[PDB]
Amino acid sequence: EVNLVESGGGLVQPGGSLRLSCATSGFTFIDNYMSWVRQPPGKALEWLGFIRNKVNGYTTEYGPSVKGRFTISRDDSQSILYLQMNTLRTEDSATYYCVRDNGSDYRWYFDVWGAGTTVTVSSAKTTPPSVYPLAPNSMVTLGCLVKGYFPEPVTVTWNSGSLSSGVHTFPAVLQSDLYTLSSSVTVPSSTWPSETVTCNVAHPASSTKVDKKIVP
Amino acid sequence: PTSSEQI
Amino acid sequence: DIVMSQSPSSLAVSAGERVTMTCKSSQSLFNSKTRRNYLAWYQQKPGQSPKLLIYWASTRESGVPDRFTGSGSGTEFTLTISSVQAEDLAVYYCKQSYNLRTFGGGTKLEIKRADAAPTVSIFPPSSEQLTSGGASVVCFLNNFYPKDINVKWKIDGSERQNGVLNSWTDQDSKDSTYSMSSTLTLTKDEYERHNSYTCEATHKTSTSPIVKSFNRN
Ligand SMILES: *[C@@H]1O[C@H](CO)[C@@H](O[C@@H]2O[C@H](CO)[C@@H](O[C@@H]3O[C@H](CO)[C@@H](O)[C@H](O)[C@@H]3O)[C@H](O)[C@H]2NC(C)=O)[C@H](O)[C@H]1NC(C)=O
Repeated sequence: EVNLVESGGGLVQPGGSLRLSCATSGFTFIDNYMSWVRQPPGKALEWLGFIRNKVNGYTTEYGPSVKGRFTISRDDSQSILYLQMNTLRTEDSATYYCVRDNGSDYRWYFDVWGAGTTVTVSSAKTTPPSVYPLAPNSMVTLGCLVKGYFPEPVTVTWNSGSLSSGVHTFPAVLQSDLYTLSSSVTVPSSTWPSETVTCNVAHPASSTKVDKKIVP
Repeated sequence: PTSSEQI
Repeated sequence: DIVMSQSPSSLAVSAGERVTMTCKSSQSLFNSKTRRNYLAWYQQKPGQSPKLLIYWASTRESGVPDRFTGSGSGTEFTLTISSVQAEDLAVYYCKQSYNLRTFGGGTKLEIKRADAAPTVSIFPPSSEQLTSGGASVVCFLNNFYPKDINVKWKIDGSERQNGVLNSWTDQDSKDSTYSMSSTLTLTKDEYERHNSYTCEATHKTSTSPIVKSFNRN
């Protein structure tokens, strides 16, 4: 199968630079044109540019928004695609995607996409969340407050992923350089406190992992 | 137009 | 530099009904040499990467259900969906690849469903947040529809309008309802200078507000 995986996306102080990578496998890289697309949170996709293959002189083309500030390059021996980002602005905060720009038969569409790598451009400092348990009728609703962390994102689960139904994890809200979100889970009153209900919060940015058991 | 490029 | 415009911004539709969305380009996306209109349609479901559905304006990608039909040429294109399914919940983007590439602003496809009253739950600040000097009162308004809803916080019978932060989830992948979180953030001292904490939800499903509350002690 064809796989594309972006890397390098992290938290970077405005003004600094960053280089994203896109490691590929499953197809002949050297034969393809490759593009980069991005997307600010809750915003629309934006084409950043592409890079032609060897046969076409490894030349590049960019979108108006980034032309002159970003540079696309590639390493055909490694099947890797790069995206150098200089003079970062807050407006650069976004999920960056690596895509195959299929040219065969003059198609010219994006048939394969990576999962994306997220870039946060802020001066705020990476801070760990302070997970708190929220507790109070055939069913009972329990919660979990994930407060004061930066930057996004955090992944929240219940019972290591065991509890998937009746779960609501709310979008984080930014309050003074710190994000706060909560997650509620609803389970049969017969399974609690009977069965244990645990809130799992992972914050890769600060290499944090917190488990919070919900107790009456 | 870029759509006319080959390969 | 080809400008793409999509309409409508967002549309709500019920399972089974057909839907159409347009894409307009400032220049003809038609290529005389290739004989194809370079307009593609991408579907991006919640938390996933965009996915190619149609290219060359009307050609359907492999594996894409037949109910997705693209049409048009020149500067006006259309994406039609017959018998929409819930799973079709997503944002649909058109994109031109005539010269360079440019994405439309996208059409957000929402799923219609019956109204539903919210299930309200209020929670007193956790003991550990208290020992640290903080006091957040949380209130959940879950699985309601439509999205519009109002929350009012009352401390000892008096409306509180400061330090309240609300957050709305997207449509639930299971029942297409919405849920909202309302968090009242106070200081341990402030939280203790009062005893009655009430959360009031007002939704079109009732003239009577849904009330939930507790007392410090
Ligand atoms: C751009 O995308 C197109 C299609 O999405 C790619 O072309 C298709 O490539 C596959 C495999 O590379 C071909 O499939 C093969 O077909 C035979 C019989 O049909 C089957 O027995 C093999 O096991 C395999 O399934 C497919 O025919 C071909 N379609 C055509 C005619 O274009 C193309 O490779 C992509 N271009 C780039 C730059 O990767």
